[PDB]
Amino acid sequence: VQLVESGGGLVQAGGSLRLSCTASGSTFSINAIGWYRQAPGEQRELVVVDSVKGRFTLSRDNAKNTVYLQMNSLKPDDTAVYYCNAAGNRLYPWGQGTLVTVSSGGGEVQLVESVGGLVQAGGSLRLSCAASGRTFSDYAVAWFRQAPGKEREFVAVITRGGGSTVYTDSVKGRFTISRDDAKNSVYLQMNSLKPEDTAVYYCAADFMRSTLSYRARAYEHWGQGTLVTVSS
Repeated sequence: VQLVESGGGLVQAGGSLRLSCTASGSTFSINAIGWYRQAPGEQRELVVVDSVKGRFTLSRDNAKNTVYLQMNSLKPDDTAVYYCNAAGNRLYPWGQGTLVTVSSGGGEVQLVESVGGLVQAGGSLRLSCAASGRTFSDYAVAWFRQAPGKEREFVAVITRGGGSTVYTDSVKGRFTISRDDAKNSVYLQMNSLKPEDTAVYYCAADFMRSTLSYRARAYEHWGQGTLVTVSS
């Protein structure tokens, strides 16, 4: 038996994914299969349209020996490595799995992020963020990001007046945060892009003067999210 799971990705909360599983090989591989979910830093558990969800749907295409999990109204809780196997029958050999990462911002002003991009490693890229409802001068503005199969992390922040900037260690040489209060925006210049930089980036703002915080929980205002993809 050669199980292969497919079709995972990095998506936003509220979004949707369809996972597929092709049972193959030189033995029977009966198609009464199910899905298993291993949350990062925990052991595999089972999920099946069964486990307390009006949101997932198990479905089949016998012609293909494929099983399908349609996932709607995704929550950050559904982040995990996803695997098909028996769930009667038992214990086929597990396949590599497929990774599912459901990104989410923390937490008036309406922050809007520029589009981001698909860019090759060691390239550059420039994110921009703009408050639409209000004067952004007054706000401390941070960037957070959420990469595949990781926790949401602090990237960078700039204070009102721009005289204080702080970067997470993994970025110190590469990204620069800055602002043009005249254009009502903040910018993240991203240099020497690397696989680790692929994530959903989030702009976030808070009114200060207070101590300069690096927790998402400290920031009332949050962009929708913008996707950065580094290839090579």
